[PDB]
Amino acid sequence: GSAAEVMKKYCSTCDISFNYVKTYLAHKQFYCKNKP
Ligand SMILES: [Zn+2]
Repeated sequence: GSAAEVMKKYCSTCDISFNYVKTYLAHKQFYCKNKP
């Protein structure tokens, strides 16, 4: 068994998911609340 576990469509820090990858992109861009 490989310990891959993929999930590039869910911002754990925000606690949300996005079916569309484009959403996750635009999210981490300037939509995410991951302020410095
Ligand atoms: Zn986020």
